[PDB]
Amino acid sequence: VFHKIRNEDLIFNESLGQGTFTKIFKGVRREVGDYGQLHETEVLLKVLDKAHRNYSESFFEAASMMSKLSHKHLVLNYGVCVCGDENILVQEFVKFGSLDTYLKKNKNCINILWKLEVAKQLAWAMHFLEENTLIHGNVCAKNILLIREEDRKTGNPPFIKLSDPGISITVLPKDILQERIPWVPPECIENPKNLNLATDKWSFGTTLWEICSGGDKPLSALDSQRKLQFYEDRHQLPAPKWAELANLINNCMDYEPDHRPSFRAIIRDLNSL
Ligand SMILES: C=CC(=O)N[C@H]1CC[C@H](c2ccc(F)c(C(=O)n3nc(Nc4ccc(S(N)(=O)=O)cc4)nc3N)c2F)CC1
Repeated sequence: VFHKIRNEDLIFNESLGQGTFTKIFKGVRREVGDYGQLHETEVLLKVLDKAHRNYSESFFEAASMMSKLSHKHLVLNYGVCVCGDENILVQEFVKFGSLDTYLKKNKNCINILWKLEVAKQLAWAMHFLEENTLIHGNVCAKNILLIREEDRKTGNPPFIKLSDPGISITVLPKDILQERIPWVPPECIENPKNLNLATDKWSFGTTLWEICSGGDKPLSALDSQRKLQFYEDRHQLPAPKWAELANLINNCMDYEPDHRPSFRAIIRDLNSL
């Protein structure tokens, strides 16, 4: 169950770009808050076309399932507005945006402990999802949102949240799945119905590679045909520039899904670094 938000209470201010068959906007929600105060809340609006009915159902099913969980590292959805010709997810606006963009804009001037802190937080979110037997299916650095920057005076680390899952790879066109190599694991390129909790362990490895590579995209030089051949020849990503997490990345990106470590074990490994 998603809280319903009246169309009249949503103002669209900025058109920010596109996700996978979504249009993204910054806006404001006029709402009655705690103690009955009228608030104008910055919101991020994910807009789906109603005509793409199967995409929409997958998208909002995923959003709702995960929003039934409350967790400090999972993005907050405020509700939905389906009172248009479009279905709108109304989400918290995370001030510092996507982690890959953030790393690029800061020219990768962040230390290894910052990266490990973010990795630990993402792993904590993924362990929570794993304990709930809930597959995310779209773990990547762009879906890691930075709530706050490190504060060296207070000793407070960066703090992240993981985005909603979006449309499932079980319904997306094959060409999209291939473009998402190497986040989409090899068994899912073989058959998108092989989606499993193990999927997210593989994608977590790819995401760690991104975090350690300053927001570079792995295999960016390879077109889809060559990405498919990269999996065919069972190749691994190059060791990232910060190589401290190279071993963990390879252990997560195991071509045998059953051999990928649990998030409890991933957290232990991160703790020991
Ligand atoms: C046209 C160029 C282009 O690629 N645009 C991209 C398109 C994909 C967008 C995206 C990706 C993944 C996400 F998880 C979110 C998301 O869920 N987000 N992002 C935010 N915060 C935020 C968003 C945008 C900016 S921005 N544009 O002003 O720099 C600053 C802060 N808050 C929440 N909840 C999201 F919006 C980001 C802009």
